[PDB]
This record gives sequence, structure tokens and C-alpha cells, in this order.
Amino acid sequence: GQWDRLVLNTPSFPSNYWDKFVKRKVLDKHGDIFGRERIAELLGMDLAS
Amino acid sequence: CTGNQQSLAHSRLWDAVVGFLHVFAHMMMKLAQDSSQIELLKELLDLQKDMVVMLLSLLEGNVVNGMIARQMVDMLVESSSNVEMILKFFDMFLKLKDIVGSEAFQDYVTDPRGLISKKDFQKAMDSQKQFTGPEIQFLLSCSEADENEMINFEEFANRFQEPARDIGFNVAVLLTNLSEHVPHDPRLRNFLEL
Repeated sequence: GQWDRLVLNTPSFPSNYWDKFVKRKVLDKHGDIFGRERIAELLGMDLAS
Repeated sequence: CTGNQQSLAHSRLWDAVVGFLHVFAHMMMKLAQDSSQIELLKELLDLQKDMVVMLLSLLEGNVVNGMIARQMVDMLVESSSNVEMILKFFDMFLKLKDIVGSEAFQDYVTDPRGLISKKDFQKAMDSQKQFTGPEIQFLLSCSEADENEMINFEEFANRFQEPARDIGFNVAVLLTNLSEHVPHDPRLRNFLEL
């Protein structure tokens, strides 16, 4: 449950699970209520903002 | 005392409560825009407690889809505009307790003593979703003042939880009981999603 904390930052997370956008539509649900500028990097995917 | 229950149903009672619902909304709204008259607001809520509870008494011992319960939802229809004004009031003070506490809001606060400015509060509220613009103007208005940069949020939230911990419970019971006894009425559902 924490060894897999090492994969979210890489820009290749959806490699097999078909859903190669499992990183943009989480950005929008939580989004405003949490730090919009800080979840932009803790899920990798820099330059998002 | 079913024989007595029908007497109040066939009585000039509904036009009294609908008037009460109207006057309850504005003073409950007006009083909150001040810090010195807050003491009167407490016993005003106590009147709400002792008014909704009697509506439960009418509803107790009722049959499903009964005649008494029909007027209960019917009376709410012609008073609808005033009802949701009361309902909306609880939402702001039950979600501001959630906004104040999230670390996202803690970013805009940079004040070791603990206070916050006014314009930054407007930005922080606007940055997040919900809380339509005019409501933000209202929330700023009911806040405190002095120096235009002294808004103690840690105390501003915990000033309507304990006094209004009730009422909100006894309207939750009211809506839930009504929803069960009359299960198919589109008028009733509109209030539930609010």
C-alpha cells in the first residue's frame, strides 16, 4: 500500500490498464477542494497547470 | 387523540405556520449580520424547535398516504420560496466548517498570530467551487471587522454549530418521515435534493 507510492510520479502510469487518462480526470474531481497547484506534481505530470 | 387531530386539520392553522415560516427566515438572516445582537438569535432558534415538534405530533400515528400527511407537503408547496431560504442558511455554516480546516485554505493564510485579511478570504472562497458570488458577499458581511484585515476564522466557524446543532436535526426527521409516508410526489423530491 506504500511500495506503490513510487509509481504515481512517473509519466507512464497507465501502461496496461487501458485507461491512459487515469491522471487527468482525478485532477478534476478532487481539484479545487485540495491544492490544485500541488496535486499537479505529486501525481507526476509536470507542466499541467 | 384522533378525534382531536382532525379538528386542527380542519382549522385555520396552516395559514398561521406559513406566515411564521416567512418571518422566521428574514430575522434569522438579518440577525446574523451583527455581533452584539447574537444573544437574541439563540432563543429565536428555540422557537423553531418548539414549532416543528408540534408538526410531528400531527404526523404521529398516521397511515401511509394519509389525508393529514397530504396537507403537510401541500402547505410546504405554497411556502416553498421561504423554506429553502432556511435550508440554504444551514448549508453555508455546515460547509464553511469544512473549508476552514482543509490545508488548501491554509495556503492563503500567512499570519503567525492567526488572523486573515478580507480580500484574500474573497479569493480563497472564489478559488474553490460552490459558494455563489452573492453568498460570498453575505459571508463577508456577517464576518467581523476592524483594520479591514482582522477576521478570526477559527472562531467565526464555531459560532453557529452548538446553537444550531438542533433544528437542523428536527428538520431532518421531518423530511425523512414525510418522504416515507408519501413516497410518490414530485413536489416533495425537489426539497429533498436541496
